[PDB]
Amino acid sequence: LVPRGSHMLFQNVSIAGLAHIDAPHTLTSKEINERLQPTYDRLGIKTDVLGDVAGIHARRLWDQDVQASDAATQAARKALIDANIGIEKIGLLINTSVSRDYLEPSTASIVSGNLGVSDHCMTFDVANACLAFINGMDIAARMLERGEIDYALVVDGETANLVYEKTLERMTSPDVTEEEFRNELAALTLGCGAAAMVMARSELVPDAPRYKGGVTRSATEWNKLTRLLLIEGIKLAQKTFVAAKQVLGWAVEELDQFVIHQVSRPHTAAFVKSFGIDPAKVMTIFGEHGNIGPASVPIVLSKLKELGRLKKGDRIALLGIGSGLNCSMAEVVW
Amino acid sequence: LVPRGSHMLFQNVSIAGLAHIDAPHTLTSKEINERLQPTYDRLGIKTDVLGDVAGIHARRLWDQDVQASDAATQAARKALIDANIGIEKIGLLINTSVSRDYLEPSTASIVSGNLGVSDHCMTFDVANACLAFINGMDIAARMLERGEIDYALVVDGETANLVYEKTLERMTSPDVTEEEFRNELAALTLGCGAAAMVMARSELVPDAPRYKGGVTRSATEWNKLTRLLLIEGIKLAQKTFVAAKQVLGWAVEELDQFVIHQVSRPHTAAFVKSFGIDPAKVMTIFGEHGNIGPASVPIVLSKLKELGRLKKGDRIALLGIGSGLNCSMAEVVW
Ligand SMILES: C/C=C/C/C=C/CCC(=O)[C@@H](O)CC(N)=O
Ligand SMILES: C/C=C/C/C=C/CCC(=O)[C@@H](O)CC(N)=O
Ligand SMILES: [Mn+2]
Ligand SMILES: [Mn+2]
Repeated sequence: LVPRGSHMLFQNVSIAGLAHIDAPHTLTSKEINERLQPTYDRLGIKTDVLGDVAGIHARRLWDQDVQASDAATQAARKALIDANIGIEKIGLLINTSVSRDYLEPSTASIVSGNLGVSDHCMTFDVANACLAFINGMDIAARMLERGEIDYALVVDGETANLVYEKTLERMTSPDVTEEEFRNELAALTLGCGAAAMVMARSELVPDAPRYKGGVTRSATEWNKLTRLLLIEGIKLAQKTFVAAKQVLGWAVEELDQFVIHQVSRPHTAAFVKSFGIDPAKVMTIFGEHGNIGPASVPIVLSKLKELGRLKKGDRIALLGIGSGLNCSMAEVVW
Repeated sequence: LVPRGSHMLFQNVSIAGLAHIDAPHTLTSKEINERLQPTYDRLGIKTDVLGDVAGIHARRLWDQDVQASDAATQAARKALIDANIGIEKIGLLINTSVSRDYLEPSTASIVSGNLGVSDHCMTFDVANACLAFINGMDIAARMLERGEIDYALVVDGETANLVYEKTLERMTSPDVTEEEFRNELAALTLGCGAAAMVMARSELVPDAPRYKGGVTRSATEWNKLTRLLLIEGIKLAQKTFVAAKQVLGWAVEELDQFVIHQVSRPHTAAFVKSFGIDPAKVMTIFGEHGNIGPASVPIVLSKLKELGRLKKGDRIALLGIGSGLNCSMAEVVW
């Protein structure tokens, strides 16, 4: 009768499989700058904003015209192998990417057709900027917990190639203003990649990492959003941490790894300092892969898994601040 | 221990409030044809495909540059009044529209900011062509059933004005082929409008209509999709009806109303005939409002409610075939 924080946590949801795809092509910020240099000089800007300010040394792009659905499919095939299960077991496939093949059908339906899902497989896309993979995990978890399905795929493929192409053209225009030039620099922090996760009912996969679920707080009063954005983002993260304390029992010092969505080196620095987080517990791929949107979190988690340092029982915080503004925080126990 | 179909149905989820917005501006197919006539003649086509074939006599457009979020917000304000609750009670807001303000943030976050949701309100968009409102209802229902939230908004605003503007220009081009002309005619079956629903835990709203949930089947092998589309759509609907029998206990003759997504008059005729459905139990707004995408179903349900014929206990089938292909069928008991 009496609510407790722990009551809303998932007790029977696990991560059966996890995979990521690294986009193959390294575009260094050094190479990008060589092309921007004339516009940098002309504008009188001495600042290597990419390398020294945003803190990105390289990002990965696709070599070919990869669609979001292609990248998500490739990650999903790899995640199924990691879980050692066939596609026929999948009862739900959710796509969470910002990148999108078409207006219709859903990117999820395209990935599902590529994989050969059965006619029982439910599919749809969830869109929520950089936080959507966590949303997708939670939506799948609720179906798993209820027993409506036994296995789910959550997938996310991102492609920035076209954004880079268009952006580099506008920024090297003879009539580009320093303002426009600045406003467009931010696209050059984006990167390509993909991730997929197979979630399952725990009884089917004893000893797999457990997904506990988590919390969300919002500040939709700031859906218009500068230094103001960082300030409001941090304030929202503060209230979300309170919610995490109340539901997950989180105390910063008791978490073993923080898998954090990253916007830039300085944004991450400010977040980490604000909450007293130990930098050594924050794996970052931003410097060499850039910001892969909602795929960033599961790609980092996947990279942590394959590095083999995680121990059974490790408490892993998944979190990010997304446009909205929204903030989500969730826990995996390895 | 032993699964039964009824086990996955929601026992504690109700519809507290429901509203729709009719777009104000009537664009008749007569008026549209007057503009197409020269291209019709030039092409030698005697067929009034819109009125006599698709069976659309008019569609509604917005009078001004209405964004999806504006239309959804207007419907949501109306649905809150119908439920007699303030926005502060809402713990989740899902947007399900095809129409989209921006790439980011979510349309849901924009609507939520407009309405003044609290910081506890979770928000995201679900995209699944014409079936997404049903998906959103189900996602909200699972949170309500678990007790994670007490009230949810599911919203959907659609705008086709720009599609109409661009389409009418391409179809009246001196060099337009009969093929292209045909391929583009289909956009002229779309209409504008909005709908919103407040869902709630049943104990908070005794005597409100109950949402039981439903089933989905897919045929993602046909995600590429002609007469073939109608054929495959019907085959998928047949398998979904079997699932509905197995879960909801559906027999066609025992349902009181069918609220069906509509693609065209003949598509609807073929569907209704295939399943032996009584036309008198199928409210249609397509002839005067066209196809409002994923808002079509809740708009028709809302219009049924305000007409006041529904009786406590009436069994209402919600269904549609969406691109994917997907098919979803769900039940409301009034
Ligand atoms: C730590 C402060 C963070 C400020 C938030 C910035 C928004 C970030 C982005 O624009 C993308 O990286 C992801 C997103 N908005 O969902
Ligand atoms: C009865 C047969 C139906 C064929 C299906 C056609 C697809 C319909 C549409 O294209 C939109 O109206 C909605 C949608 N595709 O989700
Ligand atoms: Mn290369
Ligand atoms: Mn008018």
